[PDB]
This record gives sequence, structure tokens and C-alpha cells, in this order.
Amino acid sequence: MKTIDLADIQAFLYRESRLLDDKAWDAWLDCYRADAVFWMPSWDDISLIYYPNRQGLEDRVFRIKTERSSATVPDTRTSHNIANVERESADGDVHTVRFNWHTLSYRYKTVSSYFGMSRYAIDFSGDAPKIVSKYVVLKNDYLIDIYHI
Amino acid sequence: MKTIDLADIQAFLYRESRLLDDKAWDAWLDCYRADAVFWMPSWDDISLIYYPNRQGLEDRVFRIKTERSSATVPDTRTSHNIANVERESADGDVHTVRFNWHTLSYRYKTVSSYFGMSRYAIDFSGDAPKIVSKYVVLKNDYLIDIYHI
Amino acid sequence: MKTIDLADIQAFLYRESRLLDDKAWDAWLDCYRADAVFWMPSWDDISLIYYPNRQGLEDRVFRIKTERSSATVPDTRTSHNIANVERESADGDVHTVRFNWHTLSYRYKTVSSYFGMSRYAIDFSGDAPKIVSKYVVLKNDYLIDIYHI
Repeated sequence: MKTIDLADIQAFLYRESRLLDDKAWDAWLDCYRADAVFWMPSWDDISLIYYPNRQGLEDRVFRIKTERSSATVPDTRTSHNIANVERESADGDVHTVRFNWHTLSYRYKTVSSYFGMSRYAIDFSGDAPKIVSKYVVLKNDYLIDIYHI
Repeated sequence: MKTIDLADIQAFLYRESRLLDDKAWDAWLDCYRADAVFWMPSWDDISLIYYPNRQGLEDRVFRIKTERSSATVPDTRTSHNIANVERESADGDVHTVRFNWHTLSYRYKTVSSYFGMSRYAIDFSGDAPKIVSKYVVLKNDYLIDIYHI
Repeated sequence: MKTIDLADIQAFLYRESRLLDDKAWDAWLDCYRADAVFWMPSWDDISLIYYPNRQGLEDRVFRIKTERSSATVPDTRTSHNIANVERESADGDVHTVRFNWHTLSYRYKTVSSYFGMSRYAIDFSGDAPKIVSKYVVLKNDYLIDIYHI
């Protein structure tokens, strides 16, 4: 049995979000299982982002790399802040947690905040954890990319 | 003996604040002992909120429900972020902790931040924890309701 | 052997930052080894702060005390929020960690945010932990003092 606790899960969440903040896009993608679903719903009061597997995320990372390859200073500096992590369930080595988050983002003169809640299912059966499903609720919805969430 | 550690306390703090963010007002009230004191002092440089028992909080929740029962979209979305949790004392099954917090709030176009420190005494003697005392220092004091703190 | 885990490190980080938020300047200085190096680099796209030992920090605390000794209300209220703490290495009783942070600051009408990442090396060999090295990356760099970071 793999014994996985909240601290193990938090360590993974901190690493995953660090890989975005540090623009380590390939390492970041490797935190996701090839069959990972990634879903940020719209508020109907149609998703903001939906990918049924990781390929969609790979393509989006390709777009980000392409945009950045021409781009000059100032860059966008981001800082993820993962809070209030609660374990919801475990099914074998697949662990489901929810958490609140607040990403601060800065380029040049202006700071932007994005905040909300996320639910992750994470497969700990391999030597490195792998996200099986990501669900993101953006609360300040009225652009946003994957490196903000 | 109930052995209660910081993680158990954090789990409770995350749940309590989640019940506000998710507008689960009755479940939220049940995190508080009937004799709970709830105090957010004013800065004299008279409280912003004071209740000597839970009844005052029940009445305030009634007011919130009444306001919401007519209200249309956009709603106010809140996100609590509990940080820097330190245990201060334990007396039997009553555990006292302090922590910093930052609630982000959004309706329509504008994000609001509230931040400060809180001290909780929490009774873990029952099957579910119960807040015995809540003290809240709002640092950006110059409105605010119970779902922001 | 001193067994030190992430929770022990977090407890220390929370205390150290609390001593700044509560303006306990002498107690704060005592979280730092006399030979502590404190470095907040500039972005070259020359540091914002560099001290090769604690004396520089002592002198800066003296300046802060002098400024405050004449100053009237409203004061500046600060609130540190330490997030995403990851242990990087241990060498004997010296433990190195990185973390993200967001300090909120308020005086009078306006809230200011400072955010970024920090790396600490902390010596746990004595009865009280002592910072041996502090490195701070301020992401929203375009004033700031030691009580903001």
C-alpha cells in the first residue's frame, strides 16, 4: 500500500503550481496523466476551458511557448498560493482533494488577481503523482490562461 | 484522551470557512457552540461586531437569508484563505489557535479584499468541533459581514 | 539527532513573520543568526537589499524604530501569508526551504500588496531556530521595507 497523506498531496500541489510560476512547461505537463481532463466551467448566471485529455493542454503549452519566444521584458511573473486544502476521498491510489487558490500576476505596472476553488483527482500509483482530473472554479470571472490557475 | 493536532484544527478551520463561502448558513452555525462569543473589535486610534452567545449569529444569518431571498445575479462570491496557523494553548479538549486570513470577494466587476488575524478557542470534546470563542482583528478597517471573516 | 519536519519549519516561519506584523523588532532580530545574510535581488531586465551579516538588519531596525517613535495614527498594519512551503535540503541541523508569500499592508485608506518567493536556510541546532540565509524574490517590484517581506 502507498500511504499518502495531506502533506504528500500538498507537496505535489506546491510543485505543480511552482512549475507554472517558473515557466517549466514540459515538467508541468508531466504532472498530468495523458488522459487528464481539465475543466474550468463558465458561470451561466460552455466552459472557459475544457480538455478531455492532456493533448489539449500540450497544444496550449505549445501556443504559450510560441508567444513567449518573440516576447520582450517585462515578462509576466505569477505566484500561486494554494490554501485550505481538504481531502475529499481516496479510491485505491487515486486521491481527490479540494482547495482555494489565489494567483497574483504582475507585468510592468499592474498586479492582477485570480482566485477561486479547485478540485483535483490525483493518481499516486506511479513513482511520480499524476493528475487524472482538474476542475477549477474562477470566482472573479468578469484574459486568463492555464498559468494563472 | 482526544489527541488533536494542528492538522485536525486546520481541517476544521477550512471546513468552517468553506461553509461561508458556499453559503451553507445552517451548517456554518453548527460549527459554533450555543454559548460561542464572537467579537470583532473596532480600532480606537465599541466593536464592529459583538455577540455574547450564538443567538446573535443566528439572527444575523436570518438577516442574510432574508436579503438573499429576493436578490438576483450577480451574487457575491467569497473565498477564504487561512494562513500561518499557530497553536497557542490547550485546556483539556479546548484548543486555542491564531491565524492570518485574507478573504477575497467578488460581485459583478469589482474584487474586494479583507484581511487580518483571528484567534479561535475550539472545543473538540464532542463528535464535531465547536467554536467557543472567535476574535477577529480586521486590519483594513476603513461594508463587512460575517461571511467575509 | 534533532528531527525537524515541515510543520516545525512552518511554525518558525509563522512566528518570524508574526514578529514583523506585531512590530516586535528585537524578538524578530533574534530569529536571525548574527552571521545571517539577507538578500533581496533587483531584477536586471545591484540588490534591493543586501546585508552580509545581521548588523545591517539591526541598523535597519534602529531606523524603523526612530521613524516610528515620532509617528502618529494611522499606523501601517501588515499581514504576512506564507504559502506553498517546500523543503529543499537538510545538512545536519541546517534546513533549506522555499515558499511563496503575499504581504498585505494597510494605512489609512489604501491597501498595498507585495508578493513573491523566498528561500530560507535555517539552523535548528540551538534551542531556538536561527535564520542563516534569507533570499527574497519580489515579483511586483515596480517603497518596500523589511517588515513587508
